[PDB]
Amino acid sequence: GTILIDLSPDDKEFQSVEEEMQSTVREHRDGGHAGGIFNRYNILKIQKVCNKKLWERYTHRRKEVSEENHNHANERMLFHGSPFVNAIIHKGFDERHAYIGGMFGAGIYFAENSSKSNQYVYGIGGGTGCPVHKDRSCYICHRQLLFCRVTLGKSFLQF
Amino acid sequence: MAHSPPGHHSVTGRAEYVIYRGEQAYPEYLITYQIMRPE
Ligand SMILES: COc1ccccc1NC(=O)c1ccc(NC(C)=O)cc1
Ligand SMILES: O=c1[nH]cnc2ccccc12
Ligand SMILES: [Zn+2]
Repeated sequence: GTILIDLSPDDKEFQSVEEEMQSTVREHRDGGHAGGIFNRYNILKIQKVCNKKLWERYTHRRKEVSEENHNHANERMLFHGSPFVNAIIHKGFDERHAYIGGMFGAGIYFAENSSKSNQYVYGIGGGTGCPVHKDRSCYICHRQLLFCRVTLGKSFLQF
Repeated sequence: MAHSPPGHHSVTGRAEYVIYRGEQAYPEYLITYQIMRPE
């Protein structure tokens, strides 16, 4: 039961998410191999994802994490890029669909840099690029990133 | 690594962040976009 609320470009909530997307673009060591060559985005659509069931599921977990982390959730707004964005907005994030051989194990990965999450939109290392043109640096095909509430709680530092 | 280490709720890779339970993230905003061709 997911509702998408289309935000107007003149809405401050749209502009806030727009600016976080544009301002967190970085130069990448792969020189654009994974996510393409760009300094900015064409922001076409920002929709608020409204799902009561998935939100209560989130806030319930957040409370449990707070009580185990000195009454603080350590909540962060972070980007997620994935070929499975359509499934995530309808059924929620699902650890059961995580690849076991990730750098930090079978987990769901987030970035504070939009350009980092952009590298995973078409798969690991940008996969084979956009479906139509097989181009990781495609300027034509429309991409989708999630800007997510993430409860980190007590976060284990790893190199 | 299958779950968070004991007493922990996430991993900070160094910066990327990893959770091991789907219910610890909510996909609040769906952003449709293109990467811009540099002029
Ligand atoms: C097939 O997929 C799904 C289908 C339905 C619900 C959820 C999902 N999938 C995920 O929530 C999901 C997110 C991220 C990763 N991987 C990394 C690298 O972060 C894997 C699975
Ligand atoms: O959003 C992401 N999706 C998939 N893999 C990642 C790896 C590192 C940082 C972010 C991501
Ligand atoms: Zn394309």
